[PDB]
Amino acid sequence: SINAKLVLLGDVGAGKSSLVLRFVAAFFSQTLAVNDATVKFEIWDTAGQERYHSLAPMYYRGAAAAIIVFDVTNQASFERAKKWVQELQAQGNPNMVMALAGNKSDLLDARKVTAEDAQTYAQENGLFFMETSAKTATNVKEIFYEIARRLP
Amino acid sequence: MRKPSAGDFVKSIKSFIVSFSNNAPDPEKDCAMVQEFFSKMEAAFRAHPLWSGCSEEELDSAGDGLEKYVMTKLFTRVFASNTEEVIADEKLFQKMSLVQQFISPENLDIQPTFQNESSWLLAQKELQKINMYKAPRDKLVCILNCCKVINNLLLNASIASNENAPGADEFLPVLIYVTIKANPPQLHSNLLYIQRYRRESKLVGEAAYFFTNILSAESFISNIDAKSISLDEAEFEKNMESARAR
Repeated sequence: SINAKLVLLGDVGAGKSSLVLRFVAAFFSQTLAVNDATVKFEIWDTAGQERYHSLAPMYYRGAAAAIIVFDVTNQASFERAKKWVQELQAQGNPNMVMALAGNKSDLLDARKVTAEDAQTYAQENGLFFMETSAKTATNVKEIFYEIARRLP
Repeated sequence: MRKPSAGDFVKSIKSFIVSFSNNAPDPEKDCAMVQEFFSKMEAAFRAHPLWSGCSEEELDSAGDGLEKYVMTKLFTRVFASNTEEVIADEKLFQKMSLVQQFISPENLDIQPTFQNESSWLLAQKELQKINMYKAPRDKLVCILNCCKVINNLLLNASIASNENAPGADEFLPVLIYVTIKANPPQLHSNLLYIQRYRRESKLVGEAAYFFTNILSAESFISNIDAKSISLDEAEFEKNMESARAR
């Protein structure tokens, strides 16, 4: 039906790998079906450390989609999230379904980044935002479908 | 394989070897011929009435067999058959010979909670078995066996120290350390050989992934300077002299 490549981007402490664990290692297959169309997901984890930043394009080469995670409780990763989508917007094939995920909202008051701050920037750049959480299984099942809905 | 009705395929698989090998080397043109040739034969094995009568492993057990025999005979024609590649093998080896003597987990961001006793010796020896196989498949296994070994000891450390299962934040850096410590000779060539001649339809999923990993491991290791391994431009260079002197 549709084999599909998805890429996680974001730093360490964004916890993208803690994130996808709820969705069931560095790589995960997942055949997902929406509205009679069926999509197999090839999900690719990246090393979040700055010292590897320039390896990134070897991974998102030929990406059907990407998810950009950041840490809501530690501000600077939201900015790193900005540079990512900025880099994707430019280097990936323009027919790419991107998603922003703000992870570690699982702390009821530590959160440093507002829902508008995130919602507004995402809106501005052709993607949706979700408040992801691994401790409370929130927005993991959810986020993949919205992307599926949006694939050529 | 040598059944008194197979002669058709032999006269073809033999005749392609000659046709092909007698072409001056071109990495793009050559492998497009081979991946091109594999399909022709793919359909063929499955179409051939005398083979009713098979599952899906059995269809691959055939394809692997063709990938192998054929690439064996054509090895010295496809593997490091140009000069710019041989140099990249040399360049890398020199780099890895030296850096192995002084790199540590921190340089690459490997936390103590994921540091291993043996330095993942078992992973290193799997890569080092790479030039012991001529088939793109087998070569790949060396690599995947390295990756698994890494994950098990990595997964263990997560249980041992109560964390989650490991992602690319853990694998990519340990792969590098382990590639440098391992110095799997003719890497650059190796990774391309597999890239160009693994039955394209099999270089996919779990495999394609960890291959992109080791390919980006090569890249990184190729570009190593003080900053990429986080050292003073002094320490790093001094270490290079020491390593050179040893």
